[PDB]
Amino acid sequence: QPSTANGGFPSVVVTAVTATTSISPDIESTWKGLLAGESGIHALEDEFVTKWDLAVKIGGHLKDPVDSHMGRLDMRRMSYVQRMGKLLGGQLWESAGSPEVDPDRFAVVVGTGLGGAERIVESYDLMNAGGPRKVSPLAVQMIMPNGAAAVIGLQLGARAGVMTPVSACSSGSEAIAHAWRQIVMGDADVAVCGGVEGPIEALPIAAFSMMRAMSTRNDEPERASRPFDKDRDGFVFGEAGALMLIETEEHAKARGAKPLARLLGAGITSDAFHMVAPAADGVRAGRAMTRSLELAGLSPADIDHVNAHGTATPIGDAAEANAIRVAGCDQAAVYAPKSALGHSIGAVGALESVLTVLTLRDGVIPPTLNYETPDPEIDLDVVAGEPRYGDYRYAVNNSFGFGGHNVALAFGRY
Amino acid sequence: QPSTANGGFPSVVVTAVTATTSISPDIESTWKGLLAGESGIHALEDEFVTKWDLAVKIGGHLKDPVDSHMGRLDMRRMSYVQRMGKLLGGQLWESAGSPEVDPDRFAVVVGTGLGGAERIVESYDLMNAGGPRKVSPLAVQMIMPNGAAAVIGLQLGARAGVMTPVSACSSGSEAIAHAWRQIVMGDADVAVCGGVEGPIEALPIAAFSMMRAMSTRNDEPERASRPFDKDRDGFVFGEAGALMLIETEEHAKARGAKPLARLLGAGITSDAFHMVAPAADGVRAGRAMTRSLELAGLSPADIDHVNAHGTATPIGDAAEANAIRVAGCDQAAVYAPKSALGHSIGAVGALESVLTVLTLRDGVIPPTLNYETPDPEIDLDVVAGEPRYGDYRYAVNNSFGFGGHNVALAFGRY
Ligand SMILES: CCCCS(=O)(=O)Nc1ccc2cnn(C)c2c1
Ligand SMILES: CCCCS(=O)(=O)Nc1ccc2cnn(C)c2c1
Ligand SMILES: CCCCS(=O)(=O)Nc1ccc2cnn(C)c2c1
Ligand SMILES: CCCCS(=O)(=O)Nc1ccc2cnn(C)c2c1
Ligand code: NA
Ligand code: NA
Repeated sequence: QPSTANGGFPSVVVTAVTATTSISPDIESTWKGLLAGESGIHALEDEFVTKWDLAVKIGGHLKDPVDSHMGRLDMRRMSYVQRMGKLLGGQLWESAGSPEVDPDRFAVVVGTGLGGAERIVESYDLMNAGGPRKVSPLAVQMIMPNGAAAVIGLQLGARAGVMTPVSACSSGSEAIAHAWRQIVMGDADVAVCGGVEGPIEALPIAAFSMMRAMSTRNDEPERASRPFDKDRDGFVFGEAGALMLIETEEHAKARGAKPLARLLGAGITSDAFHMVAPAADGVRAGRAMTRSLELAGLSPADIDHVNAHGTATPIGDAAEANAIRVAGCDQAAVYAPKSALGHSIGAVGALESVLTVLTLRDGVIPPTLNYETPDPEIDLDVVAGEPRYGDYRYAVNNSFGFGGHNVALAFGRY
Repeated sequence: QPSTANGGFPSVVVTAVTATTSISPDIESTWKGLLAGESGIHALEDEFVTKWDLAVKIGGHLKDPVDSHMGRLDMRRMSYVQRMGKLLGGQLWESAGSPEVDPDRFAVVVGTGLGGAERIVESYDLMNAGGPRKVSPLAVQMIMPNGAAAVIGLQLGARAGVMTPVSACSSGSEAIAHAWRQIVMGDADVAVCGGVEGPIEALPIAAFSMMRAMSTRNDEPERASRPFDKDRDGFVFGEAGALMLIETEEHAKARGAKPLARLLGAGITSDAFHMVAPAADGVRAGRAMTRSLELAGLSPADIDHVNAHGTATPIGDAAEANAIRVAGCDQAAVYAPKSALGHSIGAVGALESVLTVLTLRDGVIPPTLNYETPDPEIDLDVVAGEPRYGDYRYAVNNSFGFGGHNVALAFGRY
């Protein structure tokens, strides 16, 4: 039975990371800010908040808006998530040293929650106002949810597959999972993978608010996202996109790339429980963690750190606490980055995967913000107060998305 | 190096199929109609054709509309593709004998091109008319493109993963590819997989028409879709959804299920060439065919039949002819079912995969409709005139989607 530990799978390393967040457009600055206890969450200044009198008046816009980097041409030719993908793709390749790779061994896998949806409404409006010939010949390629991955694959020249998994909050982690599979099954030697997501606007707020899924602690925005805290009251939107470069250890060594961490295994399960609520017992979500360990060749006692999904909904954090216990990982040091960065849906699993890599690289876990009165019914070792420096050898990143999609990624220190 | 032929991968069989098409809601009736030379393509009767004076006035609506099976509750709770998924999921399970399987070894993988997009506009309109609290608490789960797969996973109780690949025209084949991977990597023993897609309306017609991708032969609708014909002038929409049940041969034998065919291997590559045009040289698309043979353990001389992607665009059919030659499969008997069934985007690769299974089961290939003056620059062995009965041992189904996504599925006679 093949595993990374027993050599049945090739060794796969993470060699570059990039992200744009509510704290910073630079991932190393985001990381420094997280360690300093900074939050990206603010009072929403946009006109649409007062226009609709939204119950939610907080969130984290990108520190550096994607379109401050987009000229007239890109604003014409691409949907928002495509522009974010193009921006992150070029940043990642530069960060990797702009390597010359074999396009036929190079894959792209980028998840997203929705796609180029603003272009659906625009095309609708243009046709209503001017007839069918006022729809752009570019409408299809901007609207299609595979569009961001296709843009990145075309930009970087990836000819070993361009894939787009859609699984809501787990999309960006699932993308990394499928990129790992594409390499270990022999279809590729190198892959760009992660997730992109659109911005905060009034309709997204209304849609998730009507599930009671979002915090309404508007008077103290940086205090609103409280994963595992007794007084949590839902998640906070925090915009992001994130990509990483993974490749076989042999491929990295042959080009002089220095690994930041190892990607050891990936588990994908499903709850088949409810269309938006996670299963209370945490069993299938814990099984995704277990499966990632089976493929890595690890036991639960090896897991020093869990980067929680931790959205700060009442039911979600309780389900995840059961999942971590089910997987035998409840002695691990737990971090919930949505406490500081908010929830970026289809990007967030990729962002948190990057954070897990940086935790392993630097031997430090940032504080979970707002963890002040731990929920009495949840007993996890949540890092809080200030960063915890420790000997983290292996870690699991959790993403448990709406729809019941469970993805666990097992990483190791390089 | 593992292959199906050398036992490195478990044997995987197809045990049930279901589909709704422009010819019939019953896949066996669709098959009989194809063999009889029937077309699902008709003059569009809908009011929107005259309202917009669309250049395209032809297409194939489902013979039996999905919503003639949907009551008030389903019309309230689900997007269109979710309703189609629920309908096909229940039909497939009944067709399979309603087996009791282990939910923890049971996966669902259903592709789609777009998702619950009509619910985006509706939620937009409701909020414009009544404020944020007039958005349904069900809006998120109806809109999210993973919604159809989640509905099916919840309906049938699949807890070994629920996945949604998005790759335009290749989505439904890519779903079958990923379901095969989930089984051969050991994550599941049984999987429901395929693709669903929305209906023909005015905006979809306008969007694809403005690329010049669609036929405008309105005076003879059944003659308009002409894959590989000298006088082809683009594709024709033909609505569909399709699912198949795959499982390990051992799992099928243990429950008395009779296989219809074997699923032997799957290849996924990408062009990285253009956002909507396929690469003229056909090289990466041919490589997807080759990769499916490598994983199956077949050589090109084994391939008796290719179920072409064959959309009947000028550039697409020419690129595919090069791909088939690149893969060494140009002695295979070729069928282009879009000649009769039209193009159903995210469903069509799954539909054509079902047709490939039926070709192998019954030893017959239906006639490619409208193949009357073969394009002098394309030299393939296109089945035409009447069905060709032959000794088809192995076959490849091609799907080459907008964005440059190439999926080839290798099937064998059981
Ligand atoms: C962190 C915020 C996430 C908001 S969302 O989940 O509703 N995705 C999203 C995706 C695409 C677009 C286009 N415009 N808009 C507004 C979009 C929004
Ligand atoms: C521009 C239109 C925004 C559509 S929305 O306001 O309803 N938000 C939204 C809804 C569902 C999903 C699933 N994934 N993701 C990211 C989603 C986002
Ligand atoms: C065979 C026709 C395919 C049309 S399409 O590619 O534009 N998919 C599509 C998907 C969802 C919806 C919801 N409403 N509508 C109209 C939809 C259409
Ligand atoms: C209800 C809104 C329809 C949006 S549309 O008219 O522009 N058609 C459309 C456009 C792009 C894609 C990609 N996959 N698929 C299926 C697509 C379909
Ligand atoms: Na996490
Ligand atoms: Na085909």
